[PDB]
Amino acid sequence: RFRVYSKYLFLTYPQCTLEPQYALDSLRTLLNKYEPLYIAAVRELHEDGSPHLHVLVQNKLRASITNPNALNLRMDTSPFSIFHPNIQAAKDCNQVRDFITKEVDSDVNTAEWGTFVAV
DNA sequence: TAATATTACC
Ligand SMILES: [Mn+2]
Ligand SMILES: [Mn+2]
Ligand SMILES: [Mn+2]
Ligand SMILES: [Mn+2]
Repeated sequence: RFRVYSKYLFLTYPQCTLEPQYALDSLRTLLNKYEPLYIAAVRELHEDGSPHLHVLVQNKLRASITNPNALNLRMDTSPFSIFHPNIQAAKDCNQVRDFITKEVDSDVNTAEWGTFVAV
């Protein structure tokens, strides 16, 4: 059993090179039932570590995630890997956003959509 | 928490 019920989600996809814009657009539709209001997606590359993606999602309605694989994403080129995330309820949207945007290596590895919600 | 995995607010 896996359950998280929150308007605010913090996702981390380890060992994942997905372009942030395409991950964002895909999570917008997977979460469309909860009316996403803001999403930030960041692809983190750094010389001595594994590449990964973080996503912050702020929804209008409380998301009900009861399947741990509900936000899995598949890349559209060989080897067609499936990326499974760590899913969490965000304790502090401002701290999550600061953490993931301060880690990034360049502004080209960040994607944003919507208006940031002052929680 | 599962289920990716060393990556995941603090
Ligand atoms: Mn990171
Ligand atoms: Mn586990
Ligand atoms: Mn493992
Ligand atoms: Mn952890």
